[PDB]
Order: sequence, then C-alpha cells, then structure tokens
Amino acid sequence: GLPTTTLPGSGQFLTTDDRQSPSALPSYEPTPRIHIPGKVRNLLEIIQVGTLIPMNNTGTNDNVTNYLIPLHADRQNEQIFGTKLYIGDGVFKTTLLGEIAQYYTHWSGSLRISLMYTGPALSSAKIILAYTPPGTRGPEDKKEAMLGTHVVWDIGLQSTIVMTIPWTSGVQFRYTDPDTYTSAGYLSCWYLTSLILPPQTSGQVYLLSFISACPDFKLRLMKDTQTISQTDALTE
Amino acid sequence: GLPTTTLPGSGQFLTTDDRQSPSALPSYEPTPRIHIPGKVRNLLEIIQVGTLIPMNNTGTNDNVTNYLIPLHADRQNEQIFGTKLYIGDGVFKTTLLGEIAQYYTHWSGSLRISLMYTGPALSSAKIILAYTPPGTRGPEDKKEAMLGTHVVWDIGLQSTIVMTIPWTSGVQFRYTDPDTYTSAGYLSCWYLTSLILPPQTSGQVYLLSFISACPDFKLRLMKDTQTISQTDALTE
Amino acid sequence: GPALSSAKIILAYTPPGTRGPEDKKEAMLGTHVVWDIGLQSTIVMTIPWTSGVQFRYTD
Amino acid sequence: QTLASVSSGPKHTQSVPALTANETGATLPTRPSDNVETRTTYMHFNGSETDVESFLGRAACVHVTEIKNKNAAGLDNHRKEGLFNDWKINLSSLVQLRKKLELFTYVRFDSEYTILATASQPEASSYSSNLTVQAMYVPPGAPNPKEWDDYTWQSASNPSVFFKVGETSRFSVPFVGIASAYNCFYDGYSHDDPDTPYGITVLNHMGSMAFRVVNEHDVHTTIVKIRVYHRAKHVEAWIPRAPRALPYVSIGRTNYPRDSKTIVKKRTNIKTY
Amino acid sequence: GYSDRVQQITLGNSTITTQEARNAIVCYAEWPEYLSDNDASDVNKTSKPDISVCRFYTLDSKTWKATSKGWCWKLPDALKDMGVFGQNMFYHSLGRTGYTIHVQCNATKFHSGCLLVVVIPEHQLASHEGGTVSVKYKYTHPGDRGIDLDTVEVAGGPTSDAIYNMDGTLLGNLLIFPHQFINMRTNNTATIVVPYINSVPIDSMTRHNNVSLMVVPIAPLNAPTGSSPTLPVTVTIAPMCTEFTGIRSRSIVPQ
Amino acid sequence: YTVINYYKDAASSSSAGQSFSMDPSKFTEPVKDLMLKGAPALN
Amino acid sequence: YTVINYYKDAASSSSAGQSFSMDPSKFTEPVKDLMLKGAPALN
Amino acid sequence: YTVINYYKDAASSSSAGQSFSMDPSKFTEPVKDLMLKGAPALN
Ligand SMILES: [Ca+2]
Repeated sequence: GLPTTTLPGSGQFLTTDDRQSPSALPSYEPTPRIHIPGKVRNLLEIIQVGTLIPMNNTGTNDNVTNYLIPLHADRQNEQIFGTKLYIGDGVFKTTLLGEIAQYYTHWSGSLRISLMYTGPALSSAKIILAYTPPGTRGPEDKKEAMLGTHVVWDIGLQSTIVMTIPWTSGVQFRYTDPDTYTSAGYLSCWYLTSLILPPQTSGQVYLLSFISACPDFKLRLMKDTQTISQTDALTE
Repeated sequence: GLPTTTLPGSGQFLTTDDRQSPSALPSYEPTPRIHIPGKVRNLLEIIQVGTLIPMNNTGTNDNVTNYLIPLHADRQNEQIFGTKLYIGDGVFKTTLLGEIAQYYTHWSGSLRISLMYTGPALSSAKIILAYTPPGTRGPEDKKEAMLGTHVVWDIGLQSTIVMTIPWTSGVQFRYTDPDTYTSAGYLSCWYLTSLILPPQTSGQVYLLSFISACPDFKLRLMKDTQTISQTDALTE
Repeated sequence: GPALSSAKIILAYTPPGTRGPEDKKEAMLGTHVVWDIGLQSTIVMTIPWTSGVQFRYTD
Repeated sequence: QTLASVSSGPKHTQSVPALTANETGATLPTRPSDNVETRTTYMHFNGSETDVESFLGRAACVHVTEIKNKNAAGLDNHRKEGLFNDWKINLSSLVQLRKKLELFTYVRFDSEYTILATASQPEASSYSSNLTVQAMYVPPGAPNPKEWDDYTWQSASNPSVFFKVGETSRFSVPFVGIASAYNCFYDGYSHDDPDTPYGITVLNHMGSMAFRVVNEHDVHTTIVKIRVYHRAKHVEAWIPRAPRALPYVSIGRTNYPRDSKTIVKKRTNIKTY
Repeated sequence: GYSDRVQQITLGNSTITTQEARNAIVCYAEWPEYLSDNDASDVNKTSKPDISVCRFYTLDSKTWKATSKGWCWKLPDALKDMGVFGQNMFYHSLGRTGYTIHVQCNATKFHSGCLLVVVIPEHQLASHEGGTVSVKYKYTHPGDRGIDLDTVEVAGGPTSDAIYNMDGTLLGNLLIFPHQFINMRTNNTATIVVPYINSVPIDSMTRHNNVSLMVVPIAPLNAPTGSSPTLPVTVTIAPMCTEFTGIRSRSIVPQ
Repeated sequence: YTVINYYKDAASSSSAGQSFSMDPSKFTEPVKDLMLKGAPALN
Repeated sequence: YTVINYYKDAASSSSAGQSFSMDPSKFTEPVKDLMLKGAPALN
Repeated sequence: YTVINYYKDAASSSSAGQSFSMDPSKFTEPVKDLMLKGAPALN
C-alpha cells in the first residue's frame, strides 16, 4: 500500500496529451495491411506540389477564369498583376499550400512560383517577375520593381518559369494569419518587352500560376482553421 | 492494479513545487537560440555593480539633485552626511542593491561604498569615511567616528575612494526589513582637513556615492516586495 | 596656446570631385582627424595618395 | 569550502586598492581585506536561491477572469452575458511578476500553467452546481468562439482542457516565440507608419485563451471565476536593466503616472541617522 | 611609457584622438562581429560595404548649459543621413551593425561638472500623456537632432524626465547599463564599443532602434568666474561590422 | 534523489539546475584595457 | 525518457513516433523518364 | 525496507534515524578530575 500524493491537474482531460488506455476489444485481430500506393507521412511532403493560384480574383462568383492571368499584345511597360504575400489570406487562401498553412500558426521558408505560358507557339514575349521584400510599398512601375528580387522570363519551348522567393526576413518565423510585423513583401509582374502575336491570331492569352513550398519550409503550432465551420451537427 | 494510499496534501497547489506536466503542444519545435551578449545567471552577479545612492534625500520631489552630496569650502571638522545601514530602507531602498535585496528576507556580506569627487582639478581636500558597527549611537563628531572602521580620503588624480563595510556581526544573517536586533550600524562622512578651492572658483562641489555588494554577499528566503503594488488589474 | 587651455579640432582632406566643404558636416565625410589638444603639442595628418591617374602636374 | 575572507594584516604600500576611477564605468571587486585587517572565514554558501531559474521558477497569478452558467435562451451576446470569455495571454497585467520579468531585456523560457476555477452562487439557489470548464488555446488565426456552444469548441486542432470547478488544471507550454527570445522591451514599431502603436509586438505573443462552462443551465446562475498562474521553467535571461520605480498604468507600455513625483523617501537633513 | 589616457581610434578614413581618456567600455565584454551561419535564418547574401560605412560620423553639437537636463540619441536613427550608411540603410529591407561611440567635452582645470554617458539596449520611452498613449514614430525618430530633454513636451512625444530615465525607472540605476562618465577634473571623453544586441539575427533598421545613447549632466556645470557659462558636447559615432540585406527600392518612411 | 521523465516533450520536465557559471565581470569590468585593483586606475 | 506498456493489446499504446522517411517525389516527380533540374524539360 | 527521495531539497525527506551515540557523561560526570566508582569520592 504504496504512499502517493496526487498533483494539480489530476483528472483533467487535455485533448492534446498522449497516454496508454485499456483496449475495449481485447484479443482482437485487425485486418492485414495490403500495399497501397501514395503513402503520406508528413504534410510537408504535399505542399511541395504546386497547385494553381486563383490570381484573377476579379469577379463575384468562383469560375475557372480566376486561374487565368490575362496578357495583352503590343502593351509596353505595363503591369500584369500584383499581390501581397499573405499565404494565409488573399489569393493564396484556397490553394493547397495556404489551405494547409492555415492549420498551423507559424511559417518560415522559401516559396516557389511558376508561371506557365499558354499562348500560341508562334508568339513571343519577355516578362519580369518580382519579389519586393517587406519595408516599402508595392512597386508602382517596372523600374521600382526590378530593384528587388526578380526574374526576366523569355517565352519559348520551355513553357514555364520558376522563381523562388528566398526567405528574406529578420525574425525567423512569420504568422500565417495576416499580421503587419510579420509581412512577407509584395509580388508583381510586368512586360520587359511585350507580347507579340503572329498573323491570324488575336485576343487575350493567359498565364497559369502555381504556388508550392521549397524544401526550406517549416510550419509550427497546429491550430483550427477559418476555412470551415457549421451551425448545426450533420445527420445522414 | 497496484495498491496505493494517498497522503495529506493530495491535490494541493503549492506555487513553489517543481514537477513534470504534459506539454499542451506536443511535437512543437522552438525557435533556435541565437547568441545574445549580456547573459544573467544569478542575481548576485548584478548587485556587484555599483549604482548611485540618492544620499541628498532632502526635498519633496525626486530630482537629480538627490544624488549630489554638497561639499563646502573652508569648513573644518564638519559633518558631510550620515545614514543608518538599512539596505532595505531609507536611502538604499531605491538603489539596485536595495531593490533586489527586497526580494529576499535575509542578507549577509560586506558592502562597497565609493565616493567620486567632481570638483575642479585645481582643488584639494581630505575626507574621512566611517562605519560605526551596531551597539551605539551614530557618531556626533569626527572624534567619535574615527574610533571605528574608517578611511581617510586624499582627493587627487584617482577620482574615487572605495571603502568596504566588512561583515561585522554576531548572528550570521540580518533581515532586509528594518529590525532592531539585526541592525548594521551607521555610516558617516566628515572633513579631515577641508576642501580648498582655487582662485576664480566658488560655490558648491558635489560628491557622487555608489553602493554595491562584495563577493562576500548572500541573500536568502525569497519573498514579495513592498516596492510595487496595484489597485486594479491593468488592460491594454 | 596656454597649457591651461583646451580644444578639439577637426582636420579634413576632401578628395577631388566636389567643392570645398561648406561646413564641418560636409567635411567630416572625408579623410579627417579629430585633434585633442594636450601634452602632445602637434597633430599629424597624412594626405593619402587619392587619385585615379598615377601622377599629377605641379602646375 | 570557498573562502569568504582571508587573513590579512597591516599595510604600508604603494599599491592603493582604496583608490579608483569610477569614470571608467567599472566596479572593481574590492574586499574588506583591502581596507581592514581580516580573519579567514568560509562562504558556507552557493547562491542557489538567486539563480534566475529560482527567481522566476515559482507560480505567480497572471490573470483573473469570470464566466457564468445561465440560460442562454434569448441572449444575443453570449460574451457580454458572460457565457464565455477570452484572455489575450500577457504577463504584464499583474504587476508583482511584471517587475520581476522586467529586470531583464530579453527572456526565454517554458511555461507551466496552472488554472484554478472556483464557483459562487451569490443569490438564492437550492444547491451548488458541479460544473465543468473548458479552456481552449486559441492561436492567432484560429476561428474565435462567438457563442458558448459554437463549432469552435469542437477544438479539433486547438489544445483544450476540461476540468472541474474546485479542481485545477496543469499543463506545460514550450517557448512559443517567433524569435529566439521574448522581448520584455521593444523600442520599435510594426511598420514605419506615423500612427501605429509603439512597444507592443507580436514578438511577445503567447496567445489567447477561451473559457466556458460545458454544462447546460440549472434554475440558478453559477458564477465561475478563473485564476491563471504561470511558472517559468528552463529559464534564460539577457541584459539586466534598472528596476521599475514608478507605478504601472497600462499593459505593454512603459508609461507612468504624471502626478507621481516622490518615489525616493525624504529626510530633512542629510546628516541625520 | 604608454597611457590609458592617450588613445587613437582609426576606422576607415577617420582617426580620432584623445589625450584625456578613462579607458573604454566594450559592452557586455563583447566586441562586434558579423552574423554567423549558425545564427542566420534569412537565406540571402549580406552586403558588407566596409570602410565606406564603417567610419566615424560626427553629429550636430550640443550645448551644455548649467541648467541642462540631458540628451538622447536613438540608433541606427541618428545616422540615417550619414553618407553611404544612410543610403544603404534605406535600400535594404534588413541591416545589422555595431558602433563605436565617442563623446567629447573638453574644459578647464577650474571647471567642475559631470556627465553620465550610457548606452541602453531597447530604451522603450514613456509618453507625455501616460495612459495607453504611445510615443509617435516621429518622436523616437528625430534623426541627428536627437531628443533634447529640456524642451517642452508635446502631445504624443516622450516625457522630459531625466530623473525617471523617460521610462519609469530611476536615474541612479542607469549604471547597470554599459556606461562611462565624463568628469571634467579627470575625463575629456568617453568611448563605448557596442556589439549587436537583439532577439533576432538581423532586423529592420527603420522600424526599430536597438539602442539609445544618453548623455546626462549629473553634476551641474560650474564654470570659473568670468568664464563662459557653457561648454559644447560633441558626439562622434562609427558603425562597425555593418551588414545589409533584402536590397530593393528605397524604403518609404513617415514625414 | 531520482527523477525519470514521464513525458516525450522537453518542455514537460521540471526546473533546470543551478548555472554555477556566474561571471559578474561582463557587468562590473567591461573595460577594454584591463584594470588591476591596486594599480593606478588611470596612468 | 521512459515508457513501459501496461496493457496486452497493441491498440492500448500511445502515439507512434515520427516517420523520418518523407519523400515528396511520389507526388512531385512521378514522371516516367527522369527530369533533371537545369537541363531542358523537353528535348 | 526501501526509500528513494522524490524531491530535490533535503528538508523534504522524512525522519532521521536513531543517533546510537548516546553519552550521558557530559551531563552525569562533567568533573575535571576523573572519579572512579568504588574509590574515595574525595581523598
Ligand atoms: Ca439542498
């Protein structure tokens, strides 16, 4: 009859503890495991996969056109798109990365943005993708933009351009929830030259943009999302 | 199903116990530590640093003049200052030593008092600093004073004089809170000769006094201070 | 000056390419020496060869 | 045995340890044997109780809040009615601990939270209800409770504890700073704007905690008061500062009352004992 | 033959000399050094302009009157218009640096007065109003001018209380911070070497001041009879081991 | 005395021991040139 | 830290450790012919 | 029987054992010159 002393917290139910418990079905034999392709071990495995960004946020209702970035021929010096780098909000909120990032509180790492050209093969263009670190306003023109991290894209056989957004930060982790101190800067696109279409061709050409995380990435402090809720319990 | 017996005290919450508890954030990875100069390991480390004593306690409102000890020229045999040695009270209460001493119940050790001269370079003086152990009244004159622990200071290039107050006590620990049985004696200052100013000079000259603990020092029985309180909880 | 006096002076060299400094602020942006007057009676400042071409004309 | 003092005799040297120069900014470790004839004595002491682990290693109350358990029928603001409450975890609302923490500039540690919930029934009730409280850890970005029984209390990913009123809950929390340490002070802003706040940084964010009674309602109302205690474990502290002298007036601000002018006790004569 | 009193500091194309020093303080016993890989987070390459920014810049002079309260400078703010340093400071998203602060005040063997020269890491100022009112950005970003403590207080600015260190703490305890005194009878100058102190490896140089240099008269200035009742106070500062990153377009700040 | 950790996370453990690496010097003698007690503070 | 199982059934035990065998490739590069970063995606 | 201390502080431990070093002499025969039972108490 071993003397003990019970401590504060005795009897509490902390949803996050990890202990042993008796099995309600003692002696039970689970079905044997069979091989199944596509095993997921860590969420960091799947955010490395790029998914489309609904950059054409313009409109009222969701529609396949949200993923299409319009490009215009014979335009020079002009801006193609702009956006803040709030992965837990704005255009990135619905993406797979932003979707999973919202289950965590902190994030850190480099980002990958690819732009895939879908215009005719007989067309040409030179675009400029830029990342403006925190500390200023979004660039107002290509001149301001090119002063930061950028990539000049030459449209050709190689259909996609990939630009990495290197972890540019003082503090080692930023919040996924949009917070001023932990902002990541801006992202913008402009014509370095201009889109040139061949004869017998007209209208708009579109760009498809993808977002994914680099191996650099980290996400901590698991929490509940704002991307799902309910007013009543569901039934069959 | 191991037989036990629970003891008195079971379920109590003693703010001072030290035990293990489950982590509410299991699997979480804290930010890496970076090097930061000025690491503090023990409070005894910082009380060895001398800070100014507001010895010119005279007045109604706090003012930079509280730290200035007035000195007068052509005065002989006179007294410059006097004070009891209650480190948790009086002039020492606001100092860094007295400030930290008040988080503890007992104290023991030798004290360091430095007096820094700020008068002109072309002036001269000889002062006498004294420590009167417990058992009598504060000295009433230099003659009475010099019969105890004292230092004769010759003002010169070496701007400061340092006098240590050796642990002079029967009982090994004294209370920080002013208690008669555990009093530390008195401290006083007088002119051994007198302050002599050069031509084209006049007015008062001041002395800056510092207090710190020697490596001798000890402080035990941690408790709450009287140097901070509140009537309501604060809000943003 | 007397031994019982004090001063702190600033000597400056402004390389070619601009106008002579108009104030101490402009001046201190170039080669300079802050002089503390004391026992050591003299201050020595060297004007380092600051030039593109290897020789200049005396005229 | 470490020596507190060594045997030391008379002197007549050119080596004068009693004289120095505080202008330098240093405090030389003089000992009584530099100015007095001494005897050998032993420290008989290690200095355990003054280690910062010790100093900040005991639980201190960091917040007191209240919630209730009534009939939420017809009530349009559960928060105002007191059916659930929040707390934006901060350690500077209660002053006892705040003055201790602030003795340093940057501070890094693990937290040991102990939550006490006591109940009271101030008006006519047949019995005392046995209630269960839920404490939810709501990280910034997670959805905020709006009603006392929202989908939010499902708390599928947010840590939560269920405990009884009269009992206590205890759990530890890792250092959750986005930087390498917590800022006791921060002489900066969130961005260079003319109107944004000063001092307060997400660099001190520890979270927000939500509270509620899980039980339905009885015939009477029950008032539950929650007291949160914090204990720091595995402590690290850098850059010591001057103690606080003036009263505190606001959370995360060094602001002090302007009519507070006499912190130092006054005499009449600098010569009195 | 050499002395603790006569010294020379050569940093870039600037050399300072003093014949009446009182040693010098190397904050927390640590000398400045660049950011290491172990401590680094940001994947970008850091720019090290060297001798073009790591040189001595002299701030606009102050005038020590017998009624003076003190002065406060905030870094890196006070050097934001100083040659190539200020430029770099506004083109990069992040920077890091340490300094060599040299405070000057010469006088006469007939004068008496004492200045406390202290460096305070994270000097979060208290507001004129108190309450929940914050000290407006522009008031903590005075640039070269700094904060003159005997200037009338304005709404949204700091308090002008030297006795309370402008933060609710007492003046005498300011000695726990790396400091040095300028005691005329002894001193002529004060020199303090400051390493980079922060909770993050690198930071924004515009939205956050890492330290504030404070020069506070403790013992009033007392000049000889017939002498000029004032003395000027000069502050010379040199950034050391400066690094910049996150280069882009010019940072846009309020004013 | 004995102690074994019952939890996986390091945060769960009790208080860390006494540092025993005190060094008041970084605060009491952060001078560039070494000063020796007994010798002229300033020469 | 230490753990001994108090129950007979494997289900009764606490959480399994960290997999440490992450491999995003099955999802990020499930291509038949190997593509090398830096070389023409399509030749 | 067995006992292991569960706490860090020495005060926390249970009762100390039996002294087994009794010596009534300091109280019963504190005489300077030794007196032997059986011999003249005073000679
Ligand atoms: Ca009843």
